[PDB]
Formats: sequence, C-alpha cells, structure tokens
Amino acid sequence: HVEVAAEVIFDGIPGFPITNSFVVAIIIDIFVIALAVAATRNLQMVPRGLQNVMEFILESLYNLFRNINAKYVATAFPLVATIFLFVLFGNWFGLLPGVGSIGVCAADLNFTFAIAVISFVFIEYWGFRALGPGYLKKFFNTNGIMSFVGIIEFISELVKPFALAFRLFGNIFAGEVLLVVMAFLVPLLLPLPFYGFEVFVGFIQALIFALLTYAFLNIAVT
Amino acid sequence: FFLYTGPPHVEVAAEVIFDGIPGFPITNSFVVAIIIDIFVIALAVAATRNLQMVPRGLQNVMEFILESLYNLFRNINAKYVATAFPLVATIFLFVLFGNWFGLLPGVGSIGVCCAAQGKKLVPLFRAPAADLNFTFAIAVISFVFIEYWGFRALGPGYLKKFFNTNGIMSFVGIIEFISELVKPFALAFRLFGNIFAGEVLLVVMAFLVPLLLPLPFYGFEVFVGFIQALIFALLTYAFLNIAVT
Amino acid sequence: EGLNLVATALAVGLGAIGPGVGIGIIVSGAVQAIGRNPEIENRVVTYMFIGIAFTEALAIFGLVIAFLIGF
Amino acid sequence: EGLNLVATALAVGLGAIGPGVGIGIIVSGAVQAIGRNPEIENRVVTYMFIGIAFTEALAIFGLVIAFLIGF
Amino acid sequence: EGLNLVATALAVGLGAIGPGVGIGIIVSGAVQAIGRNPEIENRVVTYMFIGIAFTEALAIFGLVIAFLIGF
Amino acid sequence: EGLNLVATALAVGLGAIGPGVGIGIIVSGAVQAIGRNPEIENRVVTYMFIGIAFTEALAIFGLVIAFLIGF
Amino acid sequence: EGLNLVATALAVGLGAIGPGVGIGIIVSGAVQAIGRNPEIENRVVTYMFIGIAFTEALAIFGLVIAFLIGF
Amino acid sequence: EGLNLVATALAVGLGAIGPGVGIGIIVSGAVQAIGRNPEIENRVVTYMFIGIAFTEALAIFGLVIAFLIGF
Amino acid sequence: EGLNLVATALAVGLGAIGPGVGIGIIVSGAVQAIGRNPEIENRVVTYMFIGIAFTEALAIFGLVIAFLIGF
Amino acid sequence: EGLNLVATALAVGLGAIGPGVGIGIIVSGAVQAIGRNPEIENRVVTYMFIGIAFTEALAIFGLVIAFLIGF
Amino acid sequence: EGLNLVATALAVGLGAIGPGVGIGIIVSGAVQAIGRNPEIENRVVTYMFIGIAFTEALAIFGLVIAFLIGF
Amino acid sequence: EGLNLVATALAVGLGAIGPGVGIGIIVSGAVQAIGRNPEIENRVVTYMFIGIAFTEALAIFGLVIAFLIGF
Amino acid sequence: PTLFIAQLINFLLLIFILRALLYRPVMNLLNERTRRIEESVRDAEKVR
Amino acid sequence: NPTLFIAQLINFLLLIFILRALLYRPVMNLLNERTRRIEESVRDAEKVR
Repeated sequence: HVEVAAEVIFDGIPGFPITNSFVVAIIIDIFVIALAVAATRNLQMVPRGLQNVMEFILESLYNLFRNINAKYVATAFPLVATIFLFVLFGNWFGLLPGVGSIGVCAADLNFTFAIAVISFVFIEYWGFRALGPGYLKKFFNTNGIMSFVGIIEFISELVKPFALAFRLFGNIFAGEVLLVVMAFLVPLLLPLPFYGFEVFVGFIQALIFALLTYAFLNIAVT
Repeated sequence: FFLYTGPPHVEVAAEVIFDGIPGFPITNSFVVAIIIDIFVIALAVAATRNLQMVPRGLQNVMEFILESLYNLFRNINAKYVATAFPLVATIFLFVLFGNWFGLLPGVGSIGVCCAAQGKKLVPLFRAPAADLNFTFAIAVISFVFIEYWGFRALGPGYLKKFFNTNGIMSFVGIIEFISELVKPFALAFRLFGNIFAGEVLLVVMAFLVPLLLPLPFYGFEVFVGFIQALIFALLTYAFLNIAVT
Repeated sequence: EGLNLVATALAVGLGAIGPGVGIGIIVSGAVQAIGRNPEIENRVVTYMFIGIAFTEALAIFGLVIAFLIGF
Repeated sequence: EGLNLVATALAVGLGAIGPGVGIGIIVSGAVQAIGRNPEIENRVVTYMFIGIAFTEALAIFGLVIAFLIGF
Repeated sequence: EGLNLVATALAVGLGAIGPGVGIGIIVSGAVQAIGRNPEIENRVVTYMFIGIAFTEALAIFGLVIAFLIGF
Repeated sequence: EGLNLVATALAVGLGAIGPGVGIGIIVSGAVQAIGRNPEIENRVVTYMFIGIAFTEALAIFGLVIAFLIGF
Repeated sequence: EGLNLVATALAVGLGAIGPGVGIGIIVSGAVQAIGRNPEIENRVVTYMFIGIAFTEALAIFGLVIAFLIGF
Repeated sequence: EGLNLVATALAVGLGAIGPGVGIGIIVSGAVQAIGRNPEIENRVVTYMFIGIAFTEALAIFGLVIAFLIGF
Repeated sequence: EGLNLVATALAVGLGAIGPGVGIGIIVSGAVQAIGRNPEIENRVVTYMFIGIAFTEALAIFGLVIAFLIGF
Repeated sequence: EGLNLVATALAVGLGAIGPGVGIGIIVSGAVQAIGRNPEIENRVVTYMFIGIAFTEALAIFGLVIAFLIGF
Repeated sequence: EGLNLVATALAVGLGAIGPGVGIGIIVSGAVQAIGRNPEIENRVVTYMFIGIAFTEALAIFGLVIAFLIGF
Repeated sequence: EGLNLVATALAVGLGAIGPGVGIGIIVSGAVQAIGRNPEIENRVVTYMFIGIAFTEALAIFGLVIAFLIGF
Repeated sequence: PTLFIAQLINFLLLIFILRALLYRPVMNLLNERTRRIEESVRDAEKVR
Repeated sequence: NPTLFIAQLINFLLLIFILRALLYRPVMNLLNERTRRIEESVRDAEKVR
C-alpha cells in the first residue's frame, strides 16, 4: 500500500515539532562531524582512509575547479565545498538508513530554494565583481540587435538557480517515491539494485549540482 | 484542362465476382488470372518462336529480361539459383502482368452489365493483383517452398537456426521463427495492398478532374507495380538464402 | 459532425509527414553521392527515383484513404 | 461545435510540417557537395529543385484539403 | 458513429510516418555506399531491398488494419 | 465556444514545428559548407536565401490560415 | 463502441512507427559498413538479421496486441 | 471553459520544440565550422545571428499568438 | 467506458516506439565498429547485448503494463 | 471509468520512449568510439554507464507514476 | 474543472524539451570541435552559452506561461 | 474525475523524449571527442556535465509540475 | 459509364506520353542486345 | 473464399509449371547455349593460335 507524502515546509516559518527535513539534516551533520573527528585527531603523515577521503574528495574537487576555472576556484572554493559534503550525505541518510520514513508516531522545497538563493547571492557578489557592469554587458547595449535576448539570458540565469533547486528537490524526492513503491509492491528494492541505483543517482546529482555551481560561476566570469 | 464534366461519381469495393459459378465457383479475379496466364503463355510461345537463336524479333526482349532475372538471382545466391529460378520467374511477369491491365480503358469499369440500374453489373475485371486470395496463395506457396528448401539443404540447420541458435540463455529462435511466419503473411498483405491501392487511386483521384491527374498517378502506379513484382521476386530468393545461410 | 473531417485532416497530414521528411534524406544522400564519385550519376538517378516512388506511394496511400473518409 | 475549424487547422499544420525538415537536409547536402567542388553547379541545382517540388506537392495537398473544408 | 473513420485515419497516418524516414535513410545509405565503391554495388543493392521490404510490410500492416476497420 | 481558439493554436504550432528544424538544418549545412572554403560565399548565400524563403513560405501559410480563422 | 477500433489503430500504428525507422537505421548502418568493407559481410549480415529480428520482435508484439484487441 | 487555456498550452508547446532544436543545430554547425577553420569566424558570426533571428521569429510567432489567446 | 483497450494499445505501441530505433542505432554503431574492428566481437558484442537487454527490458515493462490491463 | 489506466499507459509510453532511444544513442556513441580505438574502452564504458544510469533515472521518473496512479 | 490542469500539464509537457534536444546536440558539436581543434577556446564557449540561452528561453517561456495559467 | 490524473500523466510523461535524446547525444559527442582526443578528457567531462545540468533541469521541470498538479 | 470514357482518355494520354518518353531508348537497348548476340555469332564464326 | 483461393493457387501452380517446363527451361537453355558457344569459340580461337 503506497503511503508516500510530501514534506514541503516553510523555511521562513518556525520549525515544526516533527521537522523531518531538519532531523535528516541534523543526522547528516552529526555523521559528517563524526567522520571529521575520526579523520582529524587520528591523522598521520600518510593516513589511509582517514586522509584518503580528504585527498580523493576535497583535493580532487579543488583540482577539477582549478582546471575548469583557475584563480576563481580559489575565490568560490567555500561555495563548491559547501555544496559538496552535503545533499549527497543527506540523501545517503535518507536512502532508507534504518528508518525509511517508518515507525513515526534535500527533498524539502524550502531548503533547495534557499540553496539556490545562496548560489544566486554568490553570483550577485562575486560574478561580475571584476567588471561591476558585467551584468549589463551584452544586454540591450548598442549591439542589442544581436543581443536582444541577452536580458532573457540573464533571466534564464536567474531561472538557472531555481532549476538547480528544483533538480536538488527532484530526483531526490523521486528516489523516495520509488523506494515507497517498491515497498508497497515487490519489496527489498527490486529485481535490479534499486537501492544502489538510487544512491548512485543521488551522488551523481550532488556532483552535478556542484559542477553546475562552478560552471555558473565561470559563465558569470565571462 | 477544364474537366467540365465526366466526374459522375466514385465507387470502390474489396473485390469483384464473375460468372460461371454454377459449374464451379468463379470470381472476377479468377477471370483476370486466367487472362494474365494466357497472355504469358502467348508471350512465351511468341518468344520461343522458331527458337533458332534468332536475334531481336521481340523474343530477345524476353530473353534479356530472363537473363537479367537470372543474373539477379545468381548474385543473391547460387545454391538454388537453377532449381528455384523457375519459381522466381513464375512471380516475375505474372505479378507484372497483374500490375499491367489496370490502366486499360475501363479497367475498373470492365464488365459493368450501366450506372442506371447496376443490379448484377459486377465488374468482371478484378485485377488478379487486386485480390487477397491470389496474394495469400502466392505467399503461402513461397513460404512452403522456402521451408522445404531449408529442410532439404539443412534440416538440422532450419531447426538449429531457431531452437539451437543459442541454446544457453535466450536464442534467436521463436522471434526468428515468428518473424519468418509473419514474412509470408507480410508478403501476402503487400500484394493485397498494392494494386488495390492503385485501383482505388485511379478511381477516386480521377473521379475529380480526370485530366492529367490520373496520368502521373497511373505512371507512378505502374512503376510501383513493377517495383513490387521485382521486390517480391527478390524477397523470395532472399528468404531462401537466409534460410540456407 | 466534423469528426470525419478531423479524420481526413489527420490522415492527410500524418501521411504527408512521412514521405515529406523521407525524400529529403533521399535526395540529400543523392547529392552527397554526386559530390563524391559522380560517376554513378545514372545509378543514383535510378535509385533515388525508385526511393521517392516508394515515398509518394505511401503518400498516395494516405491521400486516397483520406479521400475515402471524405467520400 | 466547430469541428471543421480544428480539422482545417490540423490539416494545414500536419501538411506544412514535412517540407521544412525535408528542404533543410536537402539543400544542406547539396551545398556541402558544392562547397567540396563547384563543378556539378547547375547539375546539382537541377537535382535539388525537383526534389523540393516533390514536397511542395504535399504542401499543396495540405493547403487544398483545408481549403475544401474552409469553403 | 464516425470514430471508426478516425481510427482508420490515425492508423494510416502512423503507418505512413513510421517507414517514411526509414526508407529515406535506407536509400540514402544505399547510394552512399554505392558512391564509395561501384564494384560491390550489386551486393548492397540486393541487401537493401529486404530492408525496404520490412518497412513496406509494416506500412502495409498499418494500411490493412484501417481497411479491416472499414470492413 | 473555444474550438476556434485551440484550432488556431494547433495551426500555428504545427506550422512552426516544421520550418524550425528546417531553417536549423539550412543554416547548419550552409555554415559548415562556407567553412569548408570561401569563394563560393555568394552562391551559398543565394541558396540560403532560397531555403529561408521556402521554409518561411509554409510558415506564413500556417500563420495566415490562423489569421483568417481569427476572423 | 468505436473505442475498440481506435484502440487497434493506436496499437498497430504506435507499435509499427518505431520498428520502421528502426529497420531504416539497421540496414543503413549495415550498407555503409558493407560498402566500407564487405569482406566481413558474413557477420555484418548476421548482425543485421539478429538486429532486424530484435526490432521485428517489438513490431510483432504491437501487431499481435492489435490483433488481440481486434478479437 | 478552459479550452482557451488548452489553446495557450498548444500554442506555447507546439511550435517551440522545432525552433528550440533548430537553434541548437545552427550553433553546433557554426561551432564545428569555426573549429575546422577559425579564419572564417567573422562570416560565421554574420550567419549565426541571422539564422537564430529567423528561427526565433518563428518562435515569437508561436508566443505572441498565445498572448493573443490570453488577451 | 472501455478505456482499458485504448490504454493497453497506447502503452504497447508508445513503449515499443523507442527501443525500436534504439536497437537500430546500437546495431548501426556496432556494424560500423565491426566494419572497422572485427575481432573485437568478444567485447563489442557484449556491450551490444547489454544495451540490447536494457532496451527490450524497458519495452517488456511496457508489456507488463499491457498485461496489468488484463489483471 | 478507466481513465486512470489510460493515464498510466500514457505515462509509461512517454517515459519509455525517452530512455528507450536515449540508451540507444548512449551505446551507439560508445561503440563508434570503441570501433575507432579499443584502447580507451575503460573510460568509454564508465561514461556509458553514467549515461545509462541517467537514462534509467528518467525511466524510473516516468515509471513510478504508473504505480502511483494505481494508488 | 481539471481541463486547465490538463492544459498546464501539456504546456510544460512540451515546454521543457526544446533545450533538452538542443543541449544534447549543441554540446556534441562543441566537444567535437574541441577535439578537432583544442587550440580554439572561449569563442566556441561564448557561442555555446549564447546558444544555450536562446534554446532554454523557450523552455522558460513554457514554464512561466504554465505558472500564469496555473495561478 | 480522473482528468487530473491523466493530466499528471501528461506532465510527467511529456518532457521525457527530448531530454532522453539529449542525454544520449551529450555523451555520444563526449565519447567521440575523448576517443578522438584523450588529452581533453577533463574539459570534455565538464562540458558534458553542464549539458547534464541543463537537460536534467528540463526533466525536473516536467517532474516538479507533475507533483504540483498531482497535489 | 462515363468512368469508362475517362479511363480510356487517361490511358490514351499515358500511351501517347510513353511512346515518346523512352520508346527510343528501349529500341536502342533492344538493338544493342541484338548487336551483342550477332557479335557473339560473328566471333564464333571468326574463331572457328 | 477458401475454395476460390485454393483454385487460384492450383491454376497459378499449373501455369508456373507449364512455363518452367516450356519457356523458362528452353529460354534459359538457349541463353546458356549462346554464352557457352561464345566461350567455346574463344577457346577455339586459343586453339587456332
């Protein structure tokens, strides 16, 4: 029997007594802090596993951003790092991690919208900071005949973060719906590794969100 | 140019029946088929003629057509190029004959008793190509010939082509056998739709402005009929070769 | 009502689309083969002619049945 | 309730869809060929124009059938 | 009621869109390969006809379903 | 009633679907060919104008059909 | 009611459109491969058959569902 | 009733996908054209915006008509 | 209200549409690859069968919906 | 009523065509790349699996609704 | 009356597709040109982003019209 | 009634074919480029994931409206 | 009826068009075939 | 119907068999004989040399 439901809440309004999304975020933060504590205090010159996560995640992402945009990856390194080590972790915690929204007496639209608002604030702050009037460039200028849609391009960029928030909420919520459907009929995931596919899809979605943030920053650069 | 009149009406049907039903049930398609066979026999007799290696004389045309068909069959394959050549040549110039005679004067109006009454004015033309029975029989015969050739050449091969194609896991069989079975029905339906569609066009389109509208339509229909006859003749050999291969 | 008229419209349009797009690829391949080895000019003429002849064979099937619905 | 209106609209639209996507590929191939070599020239122009007229015929059908319903 | 006419129109339109681009790219690839080499042109010309025939068979199925609906 | 409104919508949409990909392929082929070599720029531009004229012909046919249905 | 007839039309048409272009692509790629190098026709043709059969499987699934709805 | 909303939905939806992908074809063609030869980039610049303008002229026909439906 | 029949018809046809041309394009790529690299069958035909398995698996899920109509 | 089953059929049909042709294009590009050079096959297969996973995500998006409507 | 809901679904149903195929094709040309000529950069990228914006403008229009009719 | 349900089916199902083919074409071009030039493996991957970010965004434009219209 | 007259007129026009369209090429092909056969006969005579 | 189809099949089979025996056999034989005569004539020219 399907029993899925929407966890839409208001970020502006006070947190609800249940606060499923807030509880999931707290659990993900606790797990991340536990991993950081395990990798920080017990850190050696050549740690295996503890420093492997750092080398293969943080350093790899920094190298990728530098390759995509060197000297701007440094400036917005905090934004991409914040996009990373999160959302994916929240989905992993929400991927039926022993609860599965059962035994109760990223998917949140508000959280995704706030993340996209942070992305757009990153634009308004850093992007075109080197130019100031860069946002006005190629937008109803003297060459506006060939750049009439340039303001439309800016609107799409304004709609690009909203679509990024939608993609954060979407797919992640889908995975939950698919797991609920499998529980209702044909439980234990499915004949195929449903759970593994959902986990990989969430990881790919988080990586794509980080890369989309970096690419939007680069586009704002030029 | 103007077509002031002549557009009386339009009327079509699936098929047309003929007389002679008392002694033996005869449809107008049987009459058309008999006429086509008689014309083919007459052409062969004239083509044979003295047969003393006479060049041209209207027999060289038939000889060249037969040689071209033989070359096409040989290029398709050589295991049964000789034995099955008469089988393909049977369709050749017979499906072509059926496609022909559709543009004859009053081909669709032949044997009508008469628009006044039309009580028992069944059009006794019923082009043999434009009949489901003839196409179904031809396709069944072709499928039987292909199956027999496959069984004779590689009896184990015909069965192993499907049952033993891939014994482990899944196999090309069943799907392959189903496709081959649909192939006979597909060939039958192809002849059914063709020729019949041309006749329906020659009726309906010419019903309005029958002046230079039916002309390109009939040219395209004749080209399509010849192409369809050649396609069926080549497809029989192709299915036989695929069975052998 | 005009549902039969809608049927005629659907038949003619959705039977014109197929041949209409197809012949484009036909003659595009033809002119490409003209630009590369035009020695086959006779062959490409014959083969593009029969290919189109199939295309408006399908088209005229659509048109004649559309007239039948309109009949 | 105005079924002939939607019938005419559908006929025109689904008749006019084809020739654009045809002619695109059509002249793209010929222009690529002539860019490769300008020798064929008019010969390719002639190969192109008749091919385009073939889809123009289907466009004519699409317009005319709607015209019959329209009047 | 007239919905049978709509069924026939839809069936033939589908059976016409289906193999249109099919046979188009068929003969396009055929003339292409012929231009690459006119030596093995006969073998490829033989091989492309069964491909034409399968698409034509699908079109004929679409058309005869409409005729069956008619009668 | 509203049938004319959706009729106009369908007409404009299905008259814009075709010429869109049409002109897209037109320009892609033209820019590719002129990128192959200059000195045929005038000829490719003339063929480009022919292509845009032929696509916009069907475009305006759909547009004027919708416009006339508007009254 | 006529829902059965439109059901059969939809079944056969929507199940035949796919395999039509499918066969198109199959034998197209096959003919470019064979013209490019027909020394491996033995296998290329075998691959075409296995692939032709795979697409015809869907074609006959559509056809048999249409037949079942028809009876 | 909401048939006006259906008309707006058809107007915005249909007629947009055509130009939407036509734009992509245009820019991709220009991109490989300049990649193969960057010295013709100025001519590519001239051709790009005009092609984009024409496909967008089809798209804006699709859009402003929907605004007219909205009134 | 016999909407189940049209439902299963649309399901089977419009689920089989995609995998048809999917099989077509995968085997076009594979026949090209074999016309380039024949002995690589052991790996390339394995990738072929994997991609095949996904496609008809999706079509078979559509068929399971068709049988759910039977349920 | 049966409209819920029609909804499921339409949802699965439109959700199966997309990934159905998607995965076909995925594996097509992968196999042309392999036939070009079977030395980067590891990276090619990894990116092919990534594309397959994205197409499967689209399929699941279009498929879960089929059971949701049943709920 | 849910007909407005159907209209919105259909509107966004085709609204978020134009770029779908567009970004599919545009990126292909971009990466192919980069592989052909890795020296040229940032000009292909500026054209890339311009094309992306022009393609996705239609999707944004579809979505915003859907919102306007839905609220 | 169930018209809201079939509207949800329209919303989720539509907007899938285009993004599916886009997901196909993006990695097809990417793997063609990377096999043609492995030294650009990083940049081709980035230009692949940007296209991912756009096409999946279109797919989620479909999905989010499917859930909004669903509730 | 008048349909027979229309069909006869169309058939007459088609025959008139075809007799001038490619009848000469058909005659040329037939003459070429006969010439090839005669050349084979002449070659046989010469060789013998 | 089915009887008419069977009769048409029998008539076509008889006509095809008659044609294969008379025309197809003899026409093919004549063409093969002409070709073989030309080839053996080339051989006779070789023998002449």
